[PDB]
Amino acid sequence: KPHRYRPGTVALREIRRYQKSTELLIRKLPFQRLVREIAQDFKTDLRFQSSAVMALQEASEAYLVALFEDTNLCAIHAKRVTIMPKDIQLARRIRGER
Amino acid sequence: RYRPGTVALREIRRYQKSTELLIRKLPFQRLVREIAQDFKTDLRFQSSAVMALQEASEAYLVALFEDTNLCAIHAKRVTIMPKDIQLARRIRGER
Amino acid sequence: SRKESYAIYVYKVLKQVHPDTGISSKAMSIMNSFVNDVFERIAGEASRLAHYNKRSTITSREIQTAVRLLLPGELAKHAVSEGTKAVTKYTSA
Amino acid sequence: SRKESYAIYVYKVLKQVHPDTGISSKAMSIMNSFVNDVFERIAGEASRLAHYNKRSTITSREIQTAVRLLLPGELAKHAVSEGTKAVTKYTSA
Amino acid sequence: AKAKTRSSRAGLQFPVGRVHRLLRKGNYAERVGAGAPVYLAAVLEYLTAEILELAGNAARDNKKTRIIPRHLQLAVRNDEELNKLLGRVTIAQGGVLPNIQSVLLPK
Amino acid sequence: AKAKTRSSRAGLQFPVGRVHRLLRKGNYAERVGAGAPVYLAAVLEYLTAEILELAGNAARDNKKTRIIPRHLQLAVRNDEELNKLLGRVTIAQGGVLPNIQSVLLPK
Amino acid sequence: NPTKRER
Amino acid sequence: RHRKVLRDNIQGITKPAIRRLARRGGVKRISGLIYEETRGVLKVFLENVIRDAVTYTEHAKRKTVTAMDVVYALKRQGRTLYGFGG
Amino acid sequence: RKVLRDNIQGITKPAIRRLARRGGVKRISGLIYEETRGVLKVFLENVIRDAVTYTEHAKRKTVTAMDVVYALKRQGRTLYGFG
DNA sequence: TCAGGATGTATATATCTGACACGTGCCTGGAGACTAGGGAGTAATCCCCTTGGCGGTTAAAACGCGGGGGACAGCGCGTACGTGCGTTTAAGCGGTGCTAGAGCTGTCTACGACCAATTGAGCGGCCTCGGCACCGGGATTCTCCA
DNA sequence: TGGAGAATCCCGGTGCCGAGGCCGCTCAATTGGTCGTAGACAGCTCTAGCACCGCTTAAACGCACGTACGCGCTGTCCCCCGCGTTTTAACCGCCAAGGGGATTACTCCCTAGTCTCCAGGCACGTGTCAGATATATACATCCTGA
Repeated sequence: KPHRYRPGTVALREIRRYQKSTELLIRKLPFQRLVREIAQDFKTDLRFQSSAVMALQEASEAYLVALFEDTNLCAIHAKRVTIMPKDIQLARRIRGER
Repeated sequence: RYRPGTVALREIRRYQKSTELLIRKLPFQRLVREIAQDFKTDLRFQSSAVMALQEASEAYLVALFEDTNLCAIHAKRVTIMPKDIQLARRIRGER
Repeated sequence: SRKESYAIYVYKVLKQVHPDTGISSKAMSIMNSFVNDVFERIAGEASRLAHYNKRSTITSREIQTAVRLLLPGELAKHAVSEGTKAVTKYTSA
Repeated sequence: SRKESYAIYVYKVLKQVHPDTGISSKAMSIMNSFVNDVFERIAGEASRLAHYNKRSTITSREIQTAVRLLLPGELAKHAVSEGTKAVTKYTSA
Repeated sequence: AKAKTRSSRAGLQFPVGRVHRLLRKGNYAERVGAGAPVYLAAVLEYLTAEILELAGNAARDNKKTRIIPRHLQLAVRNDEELNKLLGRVTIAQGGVLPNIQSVLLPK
Repeated sequence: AKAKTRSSRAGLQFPVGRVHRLLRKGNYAERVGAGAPVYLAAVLEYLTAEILELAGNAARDNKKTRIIPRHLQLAVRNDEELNKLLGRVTIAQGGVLPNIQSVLLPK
Repeated sequence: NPTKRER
Repeated sequence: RHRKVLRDNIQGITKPAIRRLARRGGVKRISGLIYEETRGVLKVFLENVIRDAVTYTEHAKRKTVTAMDVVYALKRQGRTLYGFGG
Repeated sequence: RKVLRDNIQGITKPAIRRLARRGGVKRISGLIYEETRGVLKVFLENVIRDAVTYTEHAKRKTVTAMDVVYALKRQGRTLYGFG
């Protein structure tokens, strides 16, 4: 019989793996293209240093990790294990972004 | 006799329409003196400083209760609990 | 000693926007505190802006950029429009 | 052109603490940024303290009060003790 | 020889000279531009007029002729941009906006 | 007479003269006291020493003799007072502390 | 553009 | 010559006062354990504000805590208050 | 048969899942991705807005890391390791 | 669903006061005018840091509908919170007395600013190796159908 | 409960490139003065914060009672866990352009500084009418009954 794990063990292993690792999780080039497209709406023909994009990616990843932590706390408080968009909305509202 | 809840909403409307202080002045002043005793002895306080402290405390408490009510409603309940306050303060970054 | 405040200026602005509207002492103090806070914020923003550019003079452009950074959207646009009009009419006479 | 940094000072402090430990370049830049941030925070708080007291000179008392206000508890106590020792020994010499 | 206020030159209400003195004595930089006080006075005057218009409208909506802190709080919180500008500011004698959750209502 | 650094006079590693110049040209006040740079340098050296010893302990606890930003994050987030001091600061390449909620653990 | 406050 | 030591005035924040504050915030139903946690949070908040206020008082060589010190402490804590000066 | 592959979808399901796992999330709903993309877009819009304003103030056309760091600090998100 | 009783809430009127609008002296802060120096604008130059196929991999980017545990709705319960009422407690006002300390004012001495001369410590450029990244291999440890 | 199977840690070998040390070369740190002034200190004034008492009365308190909502339990179901490999399916290394960020040199006119002079707002009285308070009354809404 095939040996396929119960749901949840792989999730915990992945959580441990990426909580022990400290490298970027977002593809560099798509994020750079998104940054350039967003900046195009402000000023045309703008140049970006590599270090600026790196700092942008670091800040975005840190903010996303914090937001997901708050969302997980809200989901646990809601007697659930699966995060929902309303959890993110509640976290942002309590923070003060909405 | 009114059904439970109607007086609650009536008081909610009454206090949301009014702006006067909701905390007794003398007990709050005594609490402020007790708290200040832990830092410096024989401290004197102006009335305006006490009023400003009370106003700030009331505003912060109202905001905290609003967040607690939002968290309680998120849990499909209508009764606030200390866990809701703890969650609100944790999300705020105060703990 | 004498106390400096913006009470009469706020009163004149209120009369210009509402001739038949009064103002309370507490509201006057609140308005003065708000004006002082905005003044402090804009001055600090301009000072920091000049400092980052190795510049030791706050010009109209620093105040403009501070207004853009601090005031959100339409507030900043109207503020920069009014400031540009005021400085232009001032330097034209 | 010459660029200011705190590299040698942090390296010497670590050598005094850990004689057999090195620092990566990224961590070293993080150290420099942290030192600059703390410098800016303390200097700004001291300037605010001097402005509030209608003072035009930043003395040891203002910096000490800034340290007490910004550093929590034991950190503030130990920083005050170390700074007081340093200033006393400097005045003696 | 005839003196004339700088505010009249720029048609402003807040005093250009006082703003210039505050900028000079605020320990911001070694020097300050000539048009910066005028620009700051214009921005402050616009903000004051904008907030006071809404405050007066709120006071008139309550059958009152003298603006009270409650009207100021209502005007600030009812404006989205102003609410963002003063999102960390609390007003004495201002209270809170009337807001009751839908789920709390009976049905 | 030979010149002696003010840092040597106070027995400090940080440069008293450099921080004094930074305070003078930072547009903070019109005048600067003599002992304020020394006190500030002492405080900065104490904070740097605290962070460096914590980072060294973190590196030694991972069989590493080189300080990396991961050790910085570990050291800062493991100290309650320092975490409170740097609760609004993000460390590049610092990572996240291993933290799995009890409810998420298998039961 | 000017004098067009959304409010 | 009377050094009065005050204690147990944290109970001076009566349950009806907390209920009124919750009503102003829109709370409809209140558990019995809310009051103690609210009192604890309130005490922590005033401890944090008053520590800075007294520090400012000592710095200015004053024995009386003024409203300006409270406003400065609140602003330093990101809680700027309008209607008392500054 | 193609308007199928796109750019704004570049923040893929694996990337958002990895970020959530690093954040401690164990199970993720399918609707999380769009909301996360919107929140990231808003955050990036604000930061880039401030950065471009700083760049325009400095008479420059190239956005440096200094501008991004200064914008983050102005937004209460001070970042270490870039200057 | 519709209707009456009881309740609170919105509305109109009087009068009555104290907080707001107004007027006034003056003095100190604002306005005029001249000077000088340095910081900002402008011009020219260097070169360092940002963007696309013959003569291209190969693994993310997204196909194939077979498929378990948590989200969700419903239901019963019993305790706990809301609501009302008599008592009692303490908050609030005002009145008096007094003093520690906030606030203002005059010296004048020590402390910092500023300039000139001097020099050594930190910064730019350039090796040089070893701690750390990668990998391969095996022992150890975690998970799962019995 | 226990080995099969897969994931992880450790042991050891090998190659790499970034930190540590070295060596100029400034220019900012140090020292020695001279000179202006900031507030330390002493003295005086006089304001309100403290303490206490007495009266009035509204709110906290304890208790009784009723009902409704959090919680535990049970049953249904769905979606995105999952591996199982296309039709045509993101990083490297390259080489190359060139433009703007950085640097250097002149120059000019804008503002700090100083002196003089004058009137605008700030403290201080002084009236007065808009909301506070009180009462009386009409209307909206909940509760209960049918």
